[PDB]
Amino acid sequence: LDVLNKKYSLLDHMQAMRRYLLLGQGDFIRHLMDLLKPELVRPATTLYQHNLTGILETAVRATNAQFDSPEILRRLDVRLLEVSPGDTGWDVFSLDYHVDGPIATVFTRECMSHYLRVFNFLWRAKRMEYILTDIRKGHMCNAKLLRNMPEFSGVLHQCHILASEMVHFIHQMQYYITFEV
Amino acid sequence: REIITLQLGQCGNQIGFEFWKQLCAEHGISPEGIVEEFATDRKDVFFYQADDEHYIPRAVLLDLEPRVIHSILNSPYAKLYNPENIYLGNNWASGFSQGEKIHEDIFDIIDREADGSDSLEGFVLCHSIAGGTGSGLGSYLLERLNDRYPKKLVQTYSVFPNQDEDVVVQPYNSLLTLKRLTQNADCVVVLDNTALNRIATDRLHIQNPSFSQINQLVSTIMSASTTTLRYPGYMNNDLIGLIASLIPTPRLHFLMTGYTPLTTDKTTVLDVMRRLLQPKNVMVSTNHCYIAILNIIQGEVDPTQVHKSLQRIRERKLANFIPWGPASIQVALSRKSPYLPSAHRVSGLMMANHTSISSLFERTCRQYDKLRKREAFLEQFRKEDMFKDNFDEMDTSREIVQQLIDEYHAATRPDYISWG
Amino acid sequence: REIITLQLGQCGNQIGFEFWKQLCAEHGISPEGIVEEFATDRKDVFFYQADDEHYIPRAVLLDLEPRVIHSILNSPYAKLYNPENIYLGNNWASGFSQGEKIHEDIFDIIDREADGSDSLEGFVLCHSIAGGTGSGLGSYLLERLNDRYPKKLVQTYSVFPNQDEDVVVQPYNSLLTLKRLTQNADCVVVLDNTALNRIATDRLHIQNPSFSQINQLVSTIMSASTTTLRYPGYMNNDLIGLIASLIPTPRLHFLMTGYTPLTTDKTTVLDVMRRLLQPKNVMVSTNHCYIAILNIIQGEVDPTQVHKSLQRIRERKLANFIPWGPASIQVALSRKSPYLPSAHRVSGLMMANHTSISSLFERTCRQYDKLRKREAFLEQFRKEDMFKDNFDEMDTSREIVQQLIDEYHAATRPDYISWG
Amino acid sequence: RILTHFYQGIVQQFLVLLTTSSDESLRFLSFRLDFNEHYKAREPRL
Amino acid sequence: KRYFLMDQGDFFVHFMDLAEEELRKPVEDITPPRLEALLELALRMSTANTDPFKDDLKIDLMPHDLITQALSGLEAFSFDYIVKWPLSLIINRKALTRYQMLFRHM
Repeated sequence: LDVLNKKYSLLDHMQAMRRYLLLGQGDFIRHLMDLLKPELVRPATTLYQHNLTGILETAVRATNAQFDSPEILRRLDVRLLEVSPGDTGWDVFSLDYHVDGPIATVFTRECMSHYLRVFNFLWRAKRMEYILTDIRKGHMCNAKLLRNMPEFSGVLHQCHILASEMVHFIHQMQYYITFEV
Repeated sequence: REIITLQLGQCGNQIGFEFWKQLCAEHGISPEGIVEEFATDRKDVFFYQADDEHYIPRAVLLDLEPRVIHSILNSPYAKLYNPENIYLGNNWASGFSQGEKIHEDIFDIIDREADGSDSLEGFVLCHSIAGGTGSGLGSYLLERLNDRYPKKLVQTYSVFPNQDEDVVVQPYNSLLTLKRLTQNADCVVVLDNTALNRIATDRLHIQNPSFSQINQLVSTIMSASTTTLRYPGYMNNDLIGLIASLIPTPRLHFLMTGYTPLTTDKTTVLDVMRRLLQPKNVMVSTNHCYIAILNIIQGEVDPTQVHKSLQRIRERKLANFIPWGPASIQVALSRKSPYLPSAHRVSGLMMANHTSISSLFERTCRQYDKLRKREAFLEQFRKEDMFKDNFDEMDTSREIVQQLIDEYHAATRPDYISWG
Repeated sequence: REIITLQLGQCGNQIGFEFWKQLCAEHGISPEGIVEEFATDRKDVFFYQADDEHYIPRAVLLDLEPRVIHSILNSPYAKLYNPENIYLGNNWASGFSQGEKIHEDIFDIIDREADGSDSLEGFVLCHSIAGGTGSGLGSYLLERLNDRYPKKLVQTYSVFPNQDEDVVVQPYNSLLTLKRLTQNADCVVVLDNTALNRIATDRLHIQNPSFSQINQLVSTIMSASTTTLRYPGYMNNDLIGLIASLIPTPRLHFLMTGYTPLTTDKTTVLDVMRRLLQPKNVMVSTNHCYIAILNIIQGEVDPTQVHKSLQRIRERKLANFIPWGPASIQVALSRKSPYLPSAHRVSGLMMANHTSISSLFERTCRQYDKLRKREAFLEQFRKEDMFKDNFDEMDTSREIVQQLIDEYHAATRPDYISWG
Repeated sequence: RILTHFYQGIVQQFLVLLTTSSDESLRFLSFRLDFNEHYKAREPRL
Repeated sequence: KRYFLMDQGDFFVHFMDLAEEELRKPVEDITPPRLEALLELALRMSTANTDPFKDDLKIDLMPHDLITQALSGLEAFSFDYIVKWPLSLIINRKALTRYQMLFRHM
């Protein structure tokens, strides 16, 4: 546990695990999905792996993991899963964080398969948090663009309160994952 | 994502100057912008990675009768931010009309910095309500920003005009500016000048330099509120997420300021939670009930402490509830910043939507109603007459603020299927 | 639980100042409030854990013709307590009327500190009977406190107005204040000025600075009485438990003061018990019989010593008994305080309900009756005339104090199924 | 309004399915989401 | 000794005043987490907070102490002390059971 610590780094890869695979970085995870939104809301029929792999580099450079060592950014990798009819974009796509070398005796193959089984659920929740903020965004936009008549007030106000019912539920759930799980 | 901060008026440029100096001392940069060796962070929220290895903030420098802005000019923090966009009072009508005639090139200045950053999250306005210099021009620019860009967020850090004060047109100016604030903003952060004045005369024994010390307070609050954006967490790394929970509807978007140390010049989460919930650790001073509270803590936090603290906060019931729904105080955890002074190692702040600010609004409305009934305190300002010879904008603003007070009182009710 | 201490008048602010200085020296705090390294205790009885790491006491600062209160202002103990609530004589009627016209905001001051603490046990009034400054305003505030809050306790530390005295309206003032004390208080702690004057001129040879030394005595007694609340024991960690045993009925609520060393400038419990039971180690100087005595001791007490001492006290019969029941001297043990001077290592104090104070009451009643029969000593005070042109309040107070004397003498009887 | 009532009647069941659970760990979520008991002291909301 | 035999009476003066209503309800009515949370509140108000051993204040509900040689939360309520491995040779289970009744009596 000295020589393996000074020629590779099991600590840095285990910390990068939480950030890239378990969404722990946060700054990067917002920008990466702001670029990859149209390809993900499409099925896996017009998606091929190389296109989506190329997208990652721009967002990594754009957010603050550009001061990281280049190795833990190279070890981050995209995959695109099995394509068979019944495709969508949030049941077929994955991020990954591979382990190559003598540092892969910390993780079994099944352990990384479970670390992906957690990832798809986390990715679902993270997506829903942007669908609801698009709803909230549109509420704010549409009570200061169309408000010239008092004819809109009932439908407008009622949808706004219906949003705030979801907002405190989902926002606090995303905090629970965050500070407990 | 990225925030472009706008500062205008002498008071607004003062608070922007102290905030930029605070973030300069906080992050690893010189007053020129020279990189340090100690800097999970981000330096792209208020800062552009600018093109002489200085992280130059995207700041719009606006001057109107500059006195303190000249002192901002000959300063070591003028090497931190100056994209060279400085372009040229005591009334709302004068500042509004002066902003009206030159909206084009200052909108080009806004367009230049909007093209400057790759992404955008919101526009934070350093503003003073009825400050004379900030007033009028700030309301007009608020109309220009919300009309020109409907896809972004508008934030306005605002003071409440009560400084134990002579200006008698101040209720009219604050009323018109508040009409603009209710109608042309997505969220407003409001503070009381008298509350911060009381806290400052409490913690020290200062009477004369109250302005500069209040500037220290608002700059510390503004750094504390955007610490969760500047340092990567899990939520509120965008503005709209923090804005979302406190604001239930487009009319109630005014947020109280709390911060549990009033001191920076041992501790646990449990004690600072119960210390936060009193209305005299609030820096803004019938049934009055919060709509929603959100607290953000930064320090050496044991994760079990927030859990049992929130247990104690529930069964004690030391926070004011919301009738029509659940919307409660939310625990958020943030990173302790590098190169901050090591007092109150566990330190939290809160932002909350309370109906108690309706009382302050109707007090200022009562002052306006008094001076408006007497009809001796318009002073016949020539810009006020030429801007509106009929003065129907005062009536429209009075109607809007009355609807605002009614919606506040309706949100107080257990039914908010009854509106105003 | 928590005690909020009220001080008013020059004499009351004097004794509150010395008491706060005594508790500052006693507990581990600086005159600023800076925490010490030596501090089973409690610092939440008179002290709020206040918000600049100073344990600031909850004290209401009231001034009326301030002379010594100005000296309290420029003092190092003004950094210990000042929640900034100071708000502005020689007569009961003047102080009563002045307190009457401004009861609202001083009640708001009371409301502020009532909202300040989480729990409340009682209101301790630093008061001087017929002190001029304390008089009238103290009686009116006593009416305000007992009417506004019927769920809490009211305590009044009081002196008996005999200082070898010129004021001839003093029996009228003391009579009206005593009417308020009997009717608007749950418990009253009374001391004699002449008794403490005799003890002070005994132990030293001081003649001129008698006031300040009496202040030392009452502050030591007030610390000694609340040591069992400030330090966690088993009983009388609330006020009402100590108040309960001595007071058998709502009319006899006046308590004698004892404390067995008159010295602080080897010993056992047995000797200090027999030394306590004489009426010349009492600091308040036919059949006269105590209703109930309670003694509290603090020191290096062997637990067998209190046992055989109480044996000796029984078979000697050196205490005055109660006819109608058992209610006797009770042994209480308390902790020796940190940073108290090491003289009289075993030290006890007593609080007792005695019928002998009826003699002092009827003496002052006889003085009032003399000046009232002569009708030359009202002096025609204008506030006394305007407050009551018929002066029937003097007759009502005389009736109430006569009923009090009759109930005292009835409690003296073996039958107290005969009332007054 | 039907959308609102459907959502509220789902959350009512969701909250009571986090207090009949195994392990304290998942019970903790149910308090953060429903603090006020404006929902759940009985089977319909309050 | 500090809690059962009440060397702190400040750990109790908050707690009785704070929980007099929520104890007086029947023992079946009262839920176990609510007691423990309110106990932590009064633990922080007391200076038993500055005692490092305050982490063994738990919940145990007990039937009666007027059976052989209650029905509400008060007098049913007890603490449970937990000890370490070499403290089985002094502190015993039978001793814990006998301590509980003593506290409930007081």
